[PDB]
Amino acid sequence: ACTKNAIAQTGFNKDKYFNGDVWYVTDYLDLEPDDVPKRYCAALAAGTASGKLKEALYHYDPKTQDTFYDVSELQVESLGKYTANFKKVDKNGNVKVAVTAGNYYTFTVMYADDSSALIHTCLHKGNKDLGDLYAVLNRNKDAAAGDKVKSAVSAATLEFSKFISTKENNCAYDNDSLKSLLTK
Ligand code: HEM
Ligand SMILES: O=N[O-]
Ligand SMILES: O=N[O-]
Repeated sequence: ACTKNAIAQTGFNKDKYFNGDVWYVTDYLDLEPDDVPKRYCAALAAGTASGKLKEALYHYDPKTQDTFYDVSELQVESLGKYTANFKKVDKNGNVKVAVTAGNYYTFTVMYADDSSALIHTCLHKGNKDLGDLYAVLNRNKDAAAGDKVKSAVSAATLEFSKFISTKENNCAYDNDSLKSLLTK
């Protein structure tokens, strides 16, 4: 179960973050890791489409090859804090699992600038028991975390050395699909 009420960035710039571009997860901190963790790569695009805030997600396990995409409409709870109902889709946006009430994540942008961000998410999926996940994002997929986002990790009272890097996974990403999914 999740335990954190993450605080959104003061002065969060929604239009800059939700600009239609891709964010790559470069490091993450799962507060309830499995006995045996599945080391996934992940990326998202976040944008507005025809007036609706949207996110498209990509997950890829470079060992098992499990790969899935999702599209969500976000609903605003406060500045920088959203509730997202997801539908699983193929890369083209065709629906594989429809939206349903128990399947949603919260998302909070704790820090962002033009190139980097720190987010919190709490995933709810059916009768699964899932915990908090923090992620460091970058606009460039293998960028090492710079000083601004690492300071934000500290200011959240987290220890960056606890985070797991995705940078030495042989991660590959379909960034064109993520962009086009925003409309689906
Ligand atoms: C590298 C960081 C991440 C890792 C290691 C990771 C890992 C996973 C795993 C293992 C699952 C499968 C859960 C299950 O069904 O048992 C999953 C599902 C999911 N994750 Fe992540 N995740 C990451 C980042 C994210 C982010 C940043 C978001 C939100 C923006 C997110 C949203 C979701 C959603 C919505 C599902 C369910 C999708 C579906 O069933 O259609 N994940 N994640
Ligand atoms: O990756 N199985 O939807
Ligand atoms: O673990 N992905 O929310």
